[PDB]
Amino acid sequence: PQITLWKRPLVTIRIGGQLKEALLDTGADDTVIEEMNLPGKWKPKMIGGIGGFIKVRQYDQIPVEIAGHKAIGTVLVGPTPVNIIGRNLLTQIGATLNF
Amino acid sequence: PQITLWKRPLVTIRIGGQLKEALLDTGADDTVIEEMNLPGKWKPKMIGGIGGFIKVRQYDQIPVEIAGHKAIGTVLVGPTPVNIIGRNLLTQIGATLNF
Ligand SMILES: CCC(=O)N[C@H](C(=O)N[C@@H](Cc1ccc(O)cc1)[C@H](O)CN[C@H]1Cc2ccc(cc2)OCCCNC(=O)[C@H]([C@@H](C)CC)NC1=O)C(C)C
Repeated sequence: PQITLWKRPLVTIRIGGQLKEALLDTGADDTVIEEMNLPGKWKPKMIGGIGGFIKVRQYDQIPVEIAGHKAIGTVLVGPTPVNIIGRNLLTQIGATLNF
Repeated sequence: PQITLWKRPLVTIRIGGQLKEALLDTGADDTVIEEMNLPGKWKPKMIGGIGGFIKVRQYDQIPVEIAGHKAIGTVLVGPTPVNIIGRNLLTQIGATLNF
């Protein structure tokens, strides 16, 4: 899909067998998902953004379906205002910026 | 051009007669430039991201050239670790996400 940026690039994703809305964020190194139960072990981690640093749970090798496209990587779960798909998963689905 | 997301999508922009490196951010509603003495009237405002909110100065109709592409719009100036080109300006240069 070719997505324009007139509106926030929000798409539906499936993670942990559940559907969620997520922002395709090219300015994000990592993928940060709102607090939820994800099967598997997790390690505590700190990531920074605008405003500062927050504490997140780091889940590795998690399968995530982005608009029907598969990706398996690291997902950080924490207190985020919106579900964010970062470059770590965007590169897996072959996402590019064009202009 | 086509920009892959293997590394952060950093490009050269021209603002206030200066050349800066900025991040193409589809997850940003606004454009945020690192602290600089831009002339003109401004309006105080608060923008939020991952770790919280930061106070910034809102400058309207600021000319900003992005990778040789001309644009003009609202620019926020404040304590940011990196220059962020948001959707407000990305749409003007015809930028899209493709996968
Ligand atoms: C440092 C590693 C890194 O890349 N961190 C990421 C990050 O915050 N990236 C921001 C840019 C940045 C890069 C390197 C660095 O060292 C510090 C900051 C990027 O700007 C985040 N993109 C969005 C995400 C978001 C979207 C909506 C939100 C909150 C967050 O609430 C809606 C409210 C509206 N907020 C926004 O539109 C902001 C603008 C203002 C940021 C400039 N957007 C972002 O922060 C997080 C998301 C893993």
